Amino acid sequence: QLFNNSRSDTLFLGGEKISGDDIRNQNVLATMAVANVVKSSLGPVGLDKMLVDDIGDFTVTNDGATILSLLDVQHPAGKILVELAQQQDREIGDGTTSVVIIASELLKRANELVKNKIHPTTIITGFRVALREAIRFINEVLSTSVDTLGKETLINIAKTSMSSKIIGADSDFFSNMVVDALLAVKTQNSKGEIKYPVKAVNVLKAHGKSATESLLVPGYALNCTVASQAMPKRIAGGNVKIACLDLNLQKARMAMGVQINIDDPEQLEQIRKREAGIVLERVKKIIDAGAQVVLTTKGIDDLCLKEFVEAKIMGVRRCKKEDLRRIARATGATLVSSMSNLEGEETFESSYLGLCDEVVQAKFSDDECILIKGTSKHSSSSIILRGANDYSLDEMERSLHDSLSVVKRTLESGNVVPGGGCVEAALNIYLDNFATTVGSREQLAIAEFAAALLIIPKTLAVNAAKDSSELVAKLRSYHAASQMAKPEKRRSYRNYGLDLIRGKIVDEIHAGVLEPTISKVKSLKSALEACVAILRIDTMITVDPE
Amino acid sequence: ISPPKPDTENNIIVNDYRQMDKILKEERAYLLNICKKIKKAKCNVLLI
Amino acid sequence: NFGSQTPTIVVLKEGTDASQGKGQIISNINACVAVQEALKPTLGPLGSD
Amino acid sequence: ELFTEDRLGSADLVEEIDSDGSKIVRVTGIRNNNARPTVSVVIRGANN
Amino acid sequence: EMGRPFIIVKDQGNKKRQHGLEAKKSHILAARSVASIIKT
Amino acid sequence: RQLCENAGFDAIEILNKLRLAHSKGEKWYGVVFETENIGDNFAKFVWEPALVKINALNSATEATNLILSVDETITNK
Amino acid sequence: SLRLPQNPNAGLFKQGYNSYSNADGQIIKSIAAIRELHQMCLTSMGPCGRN
Ligand SMILES: Nc1ncnc2c1ncn2[C@@H]1O[C@H](COP(=O)(O)OP(=O)(O)O)[C@@H](O)[C@H]1O
Ligand SMILES: [Mg+2]
Repeated sequence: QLFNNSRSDTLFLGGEKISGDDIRNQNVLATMAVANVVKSSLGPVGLDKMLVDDIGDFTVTNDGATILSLLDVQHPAGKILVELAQQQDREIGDGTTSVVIIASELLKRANELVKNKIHPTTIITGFRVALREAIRFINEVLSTSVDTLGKETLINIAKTSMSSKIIGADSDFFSNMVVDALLAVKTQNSKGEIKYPVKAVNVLKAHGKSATESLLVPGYALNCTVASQAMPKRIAGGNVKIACLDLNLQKARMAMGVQINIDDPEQLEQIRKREAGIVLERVKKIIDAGAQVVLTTKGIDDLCLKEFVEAKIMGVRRCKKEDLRRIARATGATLVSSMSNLEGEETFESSYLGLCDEVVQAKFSDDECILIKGTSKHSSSSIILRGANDYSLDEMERSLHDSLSVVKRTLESGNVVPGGGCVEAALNIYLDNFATTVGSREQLAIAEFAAALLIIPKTLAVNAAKDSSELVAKLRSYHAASQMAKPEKRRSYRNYGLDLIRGKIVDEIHAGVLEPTISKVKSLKSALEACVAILRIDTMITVDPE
Repeated sequence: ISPPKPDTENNIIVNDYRQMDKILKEERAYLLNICKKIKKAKCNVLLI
Repeated sequence: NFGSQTPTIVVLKEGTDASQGKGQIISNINACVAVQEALKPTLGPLGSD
Repeated sequence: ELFTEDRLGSADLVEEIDSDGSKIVRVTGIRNNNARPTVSVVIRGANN
Repeated sequence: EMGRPFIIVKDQGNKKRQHGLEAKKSHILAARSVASIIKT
Repeated sequence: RQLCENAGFDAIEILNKLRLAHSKGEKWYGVVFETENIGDNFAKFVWEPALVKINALNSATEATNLILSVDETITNK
Repeated sequence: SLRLPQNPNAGLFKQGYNSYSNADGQIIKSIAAIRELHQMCLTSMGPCGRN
């Protein structure tokens, strides 16, 4: 911090050498330097940010998942928090902003314990006994989500994930959208275990009216253009057959290394004809099957387009692999990589075709989308987001994508807990009485671990531009009486948090904000494992590149 | 598991339009009878 | 009007340091803590020079 | 030609789970019971 | 640092520091370098 | 705090002994480096005037309050 | 098309001289230029003012 140290005094290293508490201080400032951009983005009162790529392009982002991934940091101690933000997005999909703040403060608050001659091995042991004591207390205080006869255990869950976004005001409209979407795309596996594949719904970047008037599609929406303009755009009538092909349908050459050689020039035209005919024989049998709509991964040549225009078939090129599996899964078809069977003959059976009620191509602000609705075998869903531009919709795309992961977890695990820093304030009262029981040096480690957990409710008040100590002192008073509740419900002074729009302490159950308990579990372990990685480092050895 | 060829490069010629029907059928037939022997041996998992 | 550029008038001179935000007073505290670290081990009879 | 059933092993459960993004193929049990078995353990962690 | 030039003493980049055990080894070996001149 | 860290002793055992022993150690209770223990300083004949203490707190309180009333930094040239 | 005429009859005065009329929102900019140092005075009036 003060000055640079001596460069390899009687050590003979090509790179730099540093040791002592100086690098330990640099890791604290390194974790705090990358955490300051995450501070202002926490809670509903947080504001968004924009990252410029020095080419004019910019992107608005609130969550610290992709912000820290875009910020190219060269200090390796900061890379662990960068990967921690990416790690938490994969498993849980929510709380990337919280683990960076929690992990940074645990290292910041533990920095005072370093110069007290408390070893890091004793500090992490005091943190770990506080962790498993906190997990059991979280397992005591949580609650199942069937919860009540009315739903609204899913309408309220969406508000927590939808808060701190541009469309947080429209969360009342989008709360019904996300719950209706994930209940349509469920599946069955492992003999009774229900799964909810995230990203299976199609998020379209449309422009137009507003985010409030975003129409929920009762079915999947394919984002691709029509091949020819002379084709029929709208196909009515029930039992519309869906064909999902992937083989190469355009005219292709012979095998990858063979050479066509012929002596008799009479058959030179005939081999040209059958190469043009062998590709049309495949299109002939699809017309015999009567598939109104056909989808292909590869291209579609003009030799095939004439047959679809004549027979009124909807041929669409330039489909992707991951989409057609969901089309076949929803419409009831099966993925056809090639047309063949166990016998030597080549044919096409009608069982490979799907079924849907209606297919309509719609265009909105230079965005052609094929609206497939009314799947008979299994339902599907897609959300057409509408806003100002593509870069504003990227925040909405991440806002919706994080909302599916949160609503995924509350259905997989019915246990939930209230927001507003309730459990973060409750663990402090639980750990203070436990810190005195253990006696020896781990009291300060467990105590300072509890003090670091209060940063989540404190940051909600700091970013709100209000008085923070009064809200924290009132939240401290109610949680202080929870441990001394004196059971005989009348077990009140629990399940309360901050209300920032009004600045009062009210019941979070009635306010309608909840979060699954599994997000709290994985966030605490991943935050502490990152804290263990930084505390145990003593000396750095940076080797310059050759 | 591939269509029939030695490890070295080869040349296949086509002197008549009817030869292509035999080539496209026999190339998958070499894959078909391998799957029949796999089905006869009831081998459900393969590692290539 | 006398020139095609029309330069925008900056309030302060060129090279003047930054201004209000988050971390201004914290930098002054960290600057004092930095100087305080050098004089830290020199306390008492069992200190150093 | 030398492919037969005597050269193949056996197992009770062969599956591929997707445990929170980390995709892994797992085999459970071996019915051959050879002389010297082998050991396989997967290492999981938050950071690489 | 927080992006701003964090400087305290004049000529910050010129002067260096040394602490811990490495500061002591520079002192004792410097005396041994002079002691070898005087010992012979 | 730092007076004992330079001595090589653990700060937790010292600081826990100071607080709970002020009742019998009314005013002359402090650290002793010779015996590696904590006892009464009146018997050890270690004295110091009070003027260092008054000017230290007044100068330290004036120093911290000076820049605590500052949230700006202007540097011309 | 590639380059403007860059304000003809500009040699009446020196190149360093510049004019700033009321149009083009420049009076709004002068109010904004006052607003830069005026906000510095907000933290410095009163008994709780900061040096
Ligand atoms: N309406 C609300 N009232 C009080 N606290 C809230 C509210 N919405 C969110 N929070 C708090 O914000 C924290 C993180 O919010 P989150 O939705 O993860 O933000 P982000 O989407 O930016 O990651 C939660 O721990 C929760 O307690
Ligand atoms: Mg969230």
